[PDB]
Amino acid sequence: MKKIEMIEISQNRQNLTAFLHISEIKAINAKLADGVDVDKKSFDEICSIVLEQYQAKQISNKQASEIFETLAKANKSFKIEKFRCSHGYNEIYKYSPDHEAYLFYCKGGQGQLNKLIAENGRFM
Amino acid sequence: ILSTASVLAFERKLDPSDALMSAGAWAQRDASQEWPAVTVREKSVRGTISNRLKTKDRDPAKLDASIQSPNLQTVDVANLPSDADTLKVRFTLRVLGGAGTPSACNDAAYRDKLLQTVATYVNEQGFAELARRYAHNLANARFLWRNRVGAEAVEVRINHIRQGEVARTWRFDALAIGLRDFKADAELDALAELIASGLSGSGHVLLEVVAFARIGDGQEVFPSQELILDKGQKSKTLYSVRDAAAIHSQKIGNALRTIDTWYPDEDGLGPIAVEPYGSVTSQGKAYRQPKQKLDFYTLLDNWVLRDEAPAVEQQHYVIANLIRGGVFGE
Amino acid sequence: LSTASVLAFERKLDPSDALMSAGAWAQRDASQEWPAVTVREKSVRGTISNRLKTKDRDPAKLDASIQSPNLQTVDVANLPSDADTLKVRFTLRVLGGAGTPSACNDAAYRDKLLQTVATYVNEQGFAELARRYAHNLANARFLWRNRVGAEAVEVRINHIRQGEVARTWRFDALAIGLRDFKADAELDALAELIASGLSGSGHVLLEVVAFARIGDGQEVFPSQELILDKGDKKGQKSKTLYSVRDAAAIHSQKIGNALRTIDTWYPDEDGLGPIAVEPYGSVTSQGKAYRQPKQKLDFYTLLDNWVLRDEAPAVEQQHYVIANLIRGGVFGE
Amino acid sequence: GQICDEALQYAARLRELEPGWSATPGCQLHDAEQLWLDPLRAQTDETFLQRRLRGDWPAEVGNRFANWLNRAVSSDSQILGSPEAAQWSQELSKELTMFKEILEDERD
RNA sequence: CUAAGAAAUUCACGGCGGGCUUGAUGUCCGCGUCUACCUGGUUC
Repeated sequence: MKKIEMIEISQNRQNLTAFLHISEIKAINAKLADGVDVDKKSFDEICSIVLEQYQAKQISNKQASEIFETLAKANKSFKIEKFRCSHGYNEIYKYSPDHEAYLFYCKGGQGQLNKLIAENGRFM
Repeated sequence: ILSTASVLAFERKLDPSDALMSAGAWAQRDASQEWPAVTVREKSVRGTISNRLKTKDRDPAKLDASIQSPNLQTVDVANLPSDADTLKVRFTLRVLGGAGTPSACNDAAYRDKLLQTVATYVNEQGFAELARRYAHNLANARFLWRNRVGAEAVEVRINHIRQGEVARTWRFDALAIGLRDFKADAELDALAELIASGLSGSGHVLLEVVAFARIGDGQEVFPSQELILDKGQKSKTLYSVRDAAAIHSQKIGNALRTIDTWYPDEDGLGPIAVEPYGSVTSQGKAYRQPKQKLDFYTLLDNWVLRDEAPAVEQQHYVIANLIRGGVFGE
Repeated sequence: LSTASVLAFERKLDPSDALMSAGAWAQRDASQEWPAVTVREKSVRGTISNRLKTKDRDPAKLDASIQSPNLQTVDVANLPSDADTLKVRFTLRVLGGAGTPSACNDAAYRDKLLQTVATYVNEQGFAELARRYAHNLANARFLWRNRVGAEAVEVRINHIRQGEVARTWRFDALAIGLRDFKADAELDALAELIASGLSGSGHVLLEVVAFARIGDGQEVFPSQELILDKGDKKGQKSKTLYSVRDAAAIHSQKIGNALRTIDTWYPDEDGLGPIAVEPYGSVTSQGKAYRQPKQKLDFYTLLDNWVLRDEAPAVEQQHYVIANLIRGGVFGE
Repeated sequence: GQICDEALQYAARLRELEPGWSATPGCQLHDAEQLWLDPLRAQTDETFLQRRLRGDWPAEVGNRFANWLNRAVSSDSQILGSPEAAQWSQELSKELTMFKEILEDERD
């Protein structure tokens, strides 16, 4: 796993507490350092600790890949993105929470999508 | 050096129309040409609060103060008459042919190899496998989505029109033919060969499809419903053509291409509509995942670019969503 | 194993809109060409009787209210002056396939739900729900305010196989109660028929006619439409009635609410009588909710107990879950 | 309190400024605003024209304005379940309570 | 007994020649609107 996929898998999910079975808790504890510990924790802080350990030249890439694989199996809820681009047909749709669907917003591609993402924010 | 073009588009084959609904009596379905139409009316509806409320705010005060609030809704409803018990649904369908040729392309080598691949497919095996499944989805009444469930009898009449006159008639019994199997009859194979000749450019076919369903006197039919953008305010509206309830053409086109049973998840669930990353909207999930190698966008450019032809049952899927149309590429 | 984010259940036992007509008794066996009742217009001058703020000082708000003329225009449905009965006719069909959802996300959740309903049908039949549905058909409870004060009402039920009549049932709806669910010697045949329809072994189409002897020119009560403010002082500004293209009629959801008044297993009282099957089973004419989540007899809580963690509830109230899965609706988060 | 006065001045200068007021589109429905924020009698003043809006009770307009004001001030179980939504409704009630006395001294 | 007291902006004018916007699509599930009434306004 690349580190770009690590920050991607850290930011696109919700923050959940008690989302792990105890077997996966000791499985993750077998794959982390000696000093730090996670118990009764939420998602973000775990992402911050493993990102700080991977920023350090102390934790390997296969081990952080096992950590992020386990976080990938565990978390099942995603954040709904605010904008969605239909790519061949050159259209941009915006999420409306009252219709529970995406309604038509404008015409454009990837540059216009990045522009409204930088102007309004990526997630809901 | 060989790669996928930037813009690549395909027009659709099997263009259907809308299906207008009409109402009459059974055993007068032979003279079913002056029957009146099923109209859309409106009515009012109120009801209690019955959704799963959040447990962070669940007290008897809110649950007894939410009852007295008055909820008034205006809905669109379409029924049968009180003296008629048969719903008639009629549309037309024409298949075109020329399926492997794009409508727009950028590379000059990519289209000359795509045409060669599709012509090699047609030379190895005709359109005789896809056409019997399309004729199967016409033979039963899968285009009646919710009007088919619980009906007493369904009957389908298919005419082939080659002038201002009919040339060949078919009659089927849509409940004897299942929604699960694809078995071959002798009367179904004539229609399969007809729409196989239409898909190959070797003729011009135009079919007129009528379906009769017996549900009961004054019962409720289910046309297609529209989208409303926004105290008695309307919350549901139904699609209509001039003074008549109708079904959209894309819904019948979706009910026609429920073809593929080669997806790796199951085969007892039954057929699925041909889509890339083959996905059912009512089920919520997506078969044919890109982590597996049974996509359209993986089998297509393994077949064309790297000359790795897939299995014979998986070439029908690629040809089926080339017949479907759309914009591929980048 | 969690619950599915979407869950939709289609409706079984769907009726039509009941149409109304008028004739005479000792001619009700030839009641196929009876003229249908029309919605007529009349005027009403309104006298103020509303509870104002108590201890009002002046007669400038009360004796001046009389000199201000109120003008109302109302819709009314009346019997003719040579007819003394009311015929209400509708049809009904029961489908089957009750525990199968129309739409759900989770694939491992419906694998639990379908086998839960499967072992329910294997243990107990559909007969207990079916005999009370047949009881509500047998009394004229779908006549809401036309049933009161009537000297004699009766119910005909025809089972329709093709364009013909397969079986006829004739009842007396005042000889059987609106309060008790007790066994009969002919109603059990209707119960077995609609239970076979509910279980999937065949299709069932019933036609229900109800005659009510009221009086020579009385007033009947069809459904009432939600009126908009696009009318003048005259032009149905006060009360409009539902009429399907020819004649006055009752909505289909009113008869559907009158047919699922089946449950008597709510712990409020043992003498209050049956109510309609709802989640947080409530009454609108009474204003009171029952089956709150403070208690544990609420549909969502015991459904999640039964399906997820195998807490099989009491058998006498296990019919409540199937009775509001037959009803259909939008469940899930 | 400022939003009430802007609507009062807009009703006083908008309909009162233009010297014309014809029949509204859909007079069975467009007559509440045409009666409340409408001018006096004109050349088309019939028999039941100068004896309808000046003789009738001009007190439904306050509840009609409160029904418009209820949409702007959002209410739900987050405010109605708390004790601040009650004061937020009582402030609008004390504001619209003068809407029938200050907005009802013209005809009656 | 007023940041008081005072004042002509004018004459003329050619916007214009060309053009392929396209290709696909499942809006779905459920519902109790009830109770009352003298127009003997002056429908001039």
